Amino acid sequence: FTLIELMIVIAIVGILAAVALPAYQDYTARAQVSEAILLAEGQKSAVTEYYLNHGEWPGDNSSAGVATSADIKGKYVQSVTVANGVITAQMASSNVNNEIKSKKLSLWAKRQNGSVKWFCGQPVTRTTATATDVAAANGKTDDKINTKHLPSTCRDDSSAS
Amino acid sequence: QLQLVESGGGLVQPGGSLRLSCAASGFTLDQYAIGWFRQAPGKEREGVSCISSRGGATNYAHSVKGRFTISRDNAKNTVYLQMNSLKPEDTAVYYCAAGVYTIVTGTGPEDGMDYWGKGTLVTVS
Ligand SMILES: *[C@@H]1O[C@H](C)[C@@H](NC(=O)[C@H](O)CO)[C@H](O)[C@H]1NC(C)=O
Ligand SMILES: *OP(=O)(O)OC[C@H](O)CO
Repeated sequence: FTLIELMIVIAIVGILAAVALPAYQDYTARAQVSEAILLAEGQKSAVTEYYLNHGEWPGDNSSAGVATSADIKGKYVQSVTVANGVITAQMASSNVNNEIKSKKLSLWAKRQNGSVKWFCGQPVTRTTATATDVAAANGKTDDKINTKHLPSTCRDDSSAS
Repeated sequence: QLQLVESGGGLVQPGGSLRLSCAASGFTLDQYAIGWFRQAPGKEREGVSCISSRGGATNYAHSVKGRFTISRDNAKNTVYLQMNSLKPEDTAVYYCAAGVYTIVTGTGPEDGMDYWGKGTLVTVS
C-alpha cells in the first residue's frame, strides 16, 4: 500500500464515525405511552359496573367510583380523567420524551346487542350520558398524541363501530 | 307543568362579579341536571356550565374555565352560578335548562335538554 490508501482509510473511518441514526424517539415514546395505556385500562371495571347497574355512563370520577384525576399519576402520566364514560390520560410536562410532552389519549366503549366493545386511540368526547356516538375531542387544541407514537392496535377513529 | 325562572341579571362594570339563580316553583329538581347556556347577539347559542343531579360532577367551557363557579342546593330547588372577572365579550343572554347530564364542549349540547327558560339579559360596560 501507499499513503493514499491510508488517507482513504482515515476518511472512511471519519465517514463511519459521523453517520446518521434512525428515529428511536418514536419507539421510546411508544414505550412510555404503554404505561399510560396500562394505567387507563384499570378504570374499565368501575365504569362498566356503573353503566350496567344504572343505565347511563358516569359523568365524572366522583360517581364513577375512582379517585381524583390528579391522584392517578405515574412516572410519565400526570392525570387520568373520566367524562361521560370516556377515559383520557395526559402525559407529564417535563422529564419525558419531547414528542409526547403534554398529550392525551382516550379509551371508550360502545354497547352491542350481545357484547361490549372497547376502542383505544386519539381523544374523543361524548356529549350526553345516554348517547351511543362519539366525535372528535376538540377543534381548538393541539393536545393529540400523534399516530407514530401509538401501537398499531391503539389507532381507532371516532367513526369506528 | 315544570317552569324555570331566572334572576340576577343587570349591568356590572368590567372586573366585577355577578350571581345568577335558576329555580323552579312547585316542583323538585333532583333527578335532572341543570345547565347554563349563553347566546350572543347575532351569534348561535352555546354552553357555559353544567352540574349533575347530586352535585358532584361539574364541567365548564374553555373560555369561562377558572372564572365561573356552579353550585347546587337540594333543600331549596335552586341552582347558583357565580361569575367572576367579567369581560366585555361575555355580554349575552343567559338561559337555564334541565335534563340529562351534558358536556358543554361537544357536538349538539342542546340534544339532552327537554325543559327551557325564558332567559335573562346581562350587559358588561
Ligand atoms: C354520577 O354520574 C351520573 C352520570 C350523574 N347523573 C346525573 O347527572 C343525572 O342523574 C343523569 O340523569 C350522577 O349525578 C353522578 N352522581 C354523583 C355526582 O353523585
Ligand atoms: O380534573 P382532573 O382530575 O382531570 O385533573 C385536572 C388537572 O388539574 C389538570 O388538568
